[PDB]
Amino acid sequence: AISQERKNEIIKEYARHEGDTGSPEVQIAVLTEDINQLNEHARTHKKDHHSYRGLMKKIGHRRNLLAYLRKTDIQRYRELIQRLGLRR
Amino acid sequence: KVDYIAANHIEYIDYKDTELLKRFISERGKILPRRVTGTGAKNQRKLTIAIKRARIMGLLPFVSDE
Amino acid sequence: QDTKYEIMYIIRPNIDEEAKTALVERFDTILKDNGAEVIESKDWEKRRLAYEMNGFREGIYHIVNVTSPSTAGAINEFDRLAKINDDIIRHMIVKVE
Amino acid sequence: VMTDPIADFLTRIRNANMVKHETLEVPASKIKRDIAEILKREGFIRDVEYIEDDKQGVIRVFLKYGKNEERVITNLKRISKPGLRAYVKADEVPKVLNGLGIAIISTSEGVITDKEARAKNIGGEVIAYVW
Amino acid sequence: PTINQLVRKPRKSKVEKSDSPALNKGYNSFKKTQTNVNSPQKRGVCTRVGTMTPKKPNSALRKYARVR
Amino acid sequence: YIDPKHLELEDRVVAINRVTKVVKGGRRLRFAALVVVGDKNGHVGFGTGKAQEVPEAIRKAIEDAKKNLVEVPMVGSTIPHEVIGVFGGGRILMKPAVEGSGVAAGGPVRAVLELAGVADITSKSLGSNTPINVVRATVEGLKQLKRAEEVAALRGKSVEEII
RNA sequence: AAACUGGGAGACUUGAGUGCAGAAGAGGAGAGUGGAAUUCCAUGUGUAGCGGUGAAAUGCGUAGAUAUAUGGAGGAACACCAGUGGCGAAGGCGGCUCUCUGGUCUGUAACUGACGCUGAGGCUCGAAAGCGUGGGGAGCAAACAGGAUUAGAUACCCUGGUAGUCCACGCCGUAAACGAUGAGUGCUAAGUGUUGGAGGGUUUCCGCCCUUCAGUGCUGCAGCAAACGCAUUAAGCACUCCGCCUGGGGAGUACGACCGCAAGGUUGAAACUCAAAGGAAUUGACGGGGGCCCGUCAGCUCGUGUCGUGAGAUGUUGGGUUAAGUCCCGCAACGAGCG
Repeated sequence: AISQERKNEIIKEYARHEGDTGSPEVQIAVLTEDINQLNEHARTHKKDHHSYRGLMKKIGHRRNLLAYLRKTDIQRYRELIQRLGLRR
Repeated sequence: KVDYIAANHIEYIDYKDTELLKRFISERGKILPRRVTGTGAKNQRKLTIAIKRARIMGLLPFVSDE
Repeated sequence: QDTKYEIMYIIRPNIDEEAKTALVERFDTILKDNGAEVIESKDWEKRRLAYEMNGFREGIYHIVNVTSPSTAGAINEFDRLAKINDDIIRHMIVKVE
Repeated sequence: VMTDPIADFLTRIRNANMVKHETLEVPASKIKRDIAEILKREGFIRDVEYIEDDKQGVIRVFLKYGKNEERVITNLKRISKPGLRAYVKADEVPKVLNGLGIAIISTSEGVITDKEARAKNIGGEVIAYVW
Repeated sequence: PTINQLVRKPRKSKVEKSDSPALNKGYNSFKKTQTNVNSPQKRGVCTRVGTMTPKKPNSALRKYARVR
Repeated sequence: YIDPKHLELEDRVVAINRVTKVVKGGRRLRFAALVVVGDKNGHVGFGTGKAQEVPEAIRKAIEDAKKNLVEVPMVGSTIPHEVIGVFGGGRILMKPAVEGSGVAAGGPVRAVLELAGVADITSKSLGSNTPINVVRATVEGLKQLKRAEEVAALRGKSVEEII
């Protein structure tokens, strides 16, 4: 839902080298922006059951990528989840 | 039978050029099928939206007997 | 960027030629006060209609050309004021591309 | 998703054999190359050529047919499966079709035929029967 | 089933039952009635006698008794 | 190919069947016969025919039975290896046996097996027991028997290299 | 001992995702708006019927009906377009404009580097009917009233008519919820339609030929099936994971337990009783099924072949002609007997 300038704005600060659109940092940060905006839209339109499906699938994708990042490098994982403000 | 919207290379329909629209409606005002006019699948969707737009803005009759 | 619209309304036929200019300028203003960059405003033609709307079988068509960001509360203001007037009969706002 | 590449190889061979045409290609692997050599040594395949560009593969097999276009391999079966593995002891090595067919066994000293294993007296994982 | 389904929940067969069930009995003397003691016969006292008519399509008056 | 019917052949009845067809009024009845045919040396055929009486039926069946015949290889009174023959709901397993053990086989399959000169073999029917389909499945399973010579010829090997 | 499965340190790009450039759509939520028709109301003209059925009657009408002309009020559904078309995980989604929003497809080759698949228990959604609170209510219509029909008619038919069908918010959680066909992945002849893209040629090709992705239909081979049939959209050949079955009744019943305002839903036996119950196809007989013909009818079977796993079929079906199974032509049939 975020514009195409917000997206590049936030993938230019979780990159690692240049040209770095992959790298699970980028993907979970952009997914976090999406999930926040969709939560807003749901609070407003709470009987849009057909958009809630997409919300839930984004949440599944993010949790999966987090599991991957943890199982391979705990330092990057901790530093991220501090920087991004989650892990309740 | 050639798609007259493909005769010219016409990009937009504009629902205002009631001269072009008026050849897809019968002698009573009803929309003619994609067969009797030989147009394509998507140009037909655009044409239908065009004349439905026209009828509302009073450029074109819904029914025409009186 | 922005989005482009085309507003098209139908004025009453039997008005004079100064209330008409007053109306046109009025709605240009009240479009612009909400951040709607108007970029064209014309008369079109005098036509008869295919059915009578209120009691009228003629009317004067006027079209405007306007861009704005998609969230500005401008183009709804036109609606809300136009459906309570006495000289306009119909309007159609339409995204243009 | 693919979970058994050895079974996929075997079913390519059987599928292209039953329709009776004379070539076949697979993505390569160290185990499939082994059993392609074992299939070539006994007389089921005619040849095998190894191309390789930028991913694993590939391996090309050339089937073989009789004098009246009848088939030299008649069927082919995967024994050990991911989900139920089959290990055999040196005195349990099987004899498929009373010696007229072969079994393929992986041992501590190669991927070998079932004759070569009951001549060495060892056992291991059982890959396939081809009769 | 897959063999994982089988390992999660095994196979169970059907249970057979006699057609002479009143011949696995137990006393009613001290406490209660015990079921281990399969007999080939049992004895009793006949509380009535008489006759009855068979099913379809036989026809007779077949002699019987009721026994405790 | 055609093993041509020019030998010394001992037939055998395997089944008969009273079969009707209801017509206007009452009922018609024929007799269907199932027969096997062989010489107890390795050539066996089956065939069936129907007529209005039992002798005429069995005759037409032997007529039919002789038109087909199979080769049935063996290696010293015992089948070369193990086969499973399937034809429409009849499944029959056959194994090589021990010298002087006999034939342990059911009704229909033992007729087929004995009239080809088989002496020592074990069988089992994991299927239906309708005589026609049992006979057809049994013959379907003999056709899979492979000689030891042919295998060595098809591959690039010799015998005593694969046995 | 070190091939395979597991563990540890690495490396790779094909699976999976991301970036960049594009495409289609009754996908969903909110807010306004348009015309056609039905009902009621108001007014003018207007004379005796209207309405309804297989026939009638009940009903409305000389307090001026029906018809006809002009004006208002309200509600619900969206003609043509419209299509074995499109979209959605399913239930489902069709007038028009704007706002907010989910997914799919195609090309490319910046990037990450196996991040994947399936999923008991758990959550979310789920036609119609039904339940609660407060609105709305034109047409249709359970229950109900009146008229008919019949031996009777607590039905079918006619005149009326309440809940409900509609909106907001809660509850319910079931359907022949069906393709009676769980999801992922690879492999195996061809021919022909249509929806959305991408490349090459001839080039007004933007209308034509060829190739290639993803949907959606028809025909058909190997193979499969008990037959029906299925067949690159498998019911074929194979691997992974889940759900479920084990003769018919008793019975989705009883008991216990969880859920629900209720109605009920989910879970789920045994005692006893029968020797069958089923699927698919075959020949007859029947139908308040259909078509052709005609005005002593023209039919009933066999032998050798071929077809079918089998009962069986073919012949004896088809065109024409004839009073005629009477003749000709064609055809896995060729001949024969009584008519």
